Amino acid sequence: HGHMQTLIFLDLEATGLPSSRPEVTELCLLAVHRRALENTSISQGHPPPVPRPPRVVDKLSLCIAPGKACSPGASEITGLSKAELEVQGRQRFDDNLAILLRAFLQRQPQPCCLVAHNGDRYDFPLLQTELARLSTPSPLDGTFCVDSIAALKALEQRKSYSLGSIYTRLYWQAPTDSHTAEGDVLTLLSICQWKPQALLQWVDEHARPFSTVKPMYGTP
Amino acid sequence: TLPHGHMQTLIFLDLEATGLPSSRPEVTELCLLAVHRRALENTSISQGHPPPVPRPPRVVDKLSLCIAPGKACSPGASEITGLSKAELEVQGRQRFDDNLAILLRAFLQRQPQPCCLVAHNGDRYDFPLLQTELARLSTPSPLDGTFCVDSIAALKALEQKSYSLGSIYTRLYWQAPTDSHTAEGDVLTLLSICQWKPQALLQWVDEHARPFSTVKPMYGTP
DNA sequence: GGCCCTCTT
DNA sequence: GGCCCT
Ligand SMILES: [Co+2]
Ligand SMILES: [Co+2]
Ligand SMILES: [Co+2]
Ligand SMILES: [Mg+2]
Ligand SMILES: [Mg+2]
Ligand SMILES: [Mg+2]
Ligand SMILES: [Mg+2]
Repeated sequence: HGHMQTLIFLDLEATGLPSSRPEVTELCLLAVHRRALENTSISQGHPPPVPRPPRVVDKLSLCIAPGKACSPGASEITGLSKAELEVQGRQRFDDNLAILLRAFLQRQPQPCCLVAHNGDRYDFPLLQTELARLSTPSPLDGTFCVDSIAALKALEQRKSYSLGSIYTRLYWQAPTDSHTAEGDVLTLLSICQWKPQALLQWVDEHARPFSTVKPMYGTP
Repeated sequence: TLPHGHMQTLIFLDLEATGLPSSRPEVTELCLLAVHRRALENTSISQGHPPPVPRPPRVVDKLSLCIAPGKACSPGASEITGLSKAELEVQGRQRFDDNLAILLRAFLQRQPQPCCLVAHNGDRYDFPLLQTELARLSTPSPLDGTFCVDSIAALKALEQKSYSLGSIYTRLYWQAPTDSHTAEGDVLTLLSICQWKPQALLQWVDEHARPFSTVKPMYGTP
């Protein structure tokens, strides 16, 4: 349990929204030691400048071929499609991907905590569903997770708690590369660099094992 | 298809208590106002800006009880509710006890089933508190088989801003509520807010009603 | 799809 | 009724 040593910012892109029984099309992890986060110094400004990511970070970004077509809306905003992913030789969500995730997580200082925007309702349940289809034991065993919407709400102290709304509320600039996995992870990181010590305290208190996350859907 | 069928009775509920959740509060007052769904189906459409406060239905069952808590009220609680443990006892009020459970069961039992409790911030206060108080008793729960919904969630859906009871009431009707922080007063205020868009409320309630047995107690007890 | 709706005394 | 995720 806490204190959490590493925060792993997570974002998934997929074929659609949960009622559609979606499948992952892109995945990004950005791992940062809690020290790098608290070391961030939001410079003077009105609006405050967007902080640079810490120098020392681990990053993984992967495109994934789904077993079903993206919804038109999902394709439009992500810039991905099943057809393009296939011709670019992307592989399905498979055992080897699970091995990659575990190895990546395992070289992070422990314990780790996944951080995703609306994670409790989307990213974590969806990820649980994808992993459940595999033969590998869950690569996220021992890993914790929190939802940054819950975090940001509690840290205050609004019309919207969407990723973009929060970012703009803080920095009054548009996020870049929205609805791309890496783009959204970097945006989330910038938000979480605003008041890192308060965030880390909240994370330490509210982090729960990823293994407690119920799958989005069950594929009986 | 509706998850639990039509809710035939809406039971507007409010509690007064010794304090707020972190204090392990105990109930000091309880009011139930039971209304057949038809009384809501029969409520007039709210027209005008502002509309008048809806007329309460003629046919209603009401229960309002003052209850001696097991601990003193916080000074803040006493100030706003006008109740204190000592004075409730001077007035000979009984504790939240087996008798009360039997009373509540009988009251609910002559309502058409199923019943759905409606309380403002009920999901985070009234329902968990009531669950805790009933859990203390050896008597079986009189609320098994009943459903519940939070009217904050309801009014947010219906309004499509503060969502305190008084704020909503004032926003809809341009009037100050009366007898705030009394159980019966707040129940009548709640009734009025829920009568604003009565057909839409009923549909939302039917869609979001959840079994009371799924409500987690506010706090644990020896 | 599931839960949240920051108020409650 | 819509968040909020795609
Ligand atoms: Co679409
Ligand atoms: Co009937
Ligand atoms: Co209506
Ligand atoms: Mg996302
Ligand atoms: Mg994204
Ligand atoms: Mg109340
Ligand atoms: Mg009250």
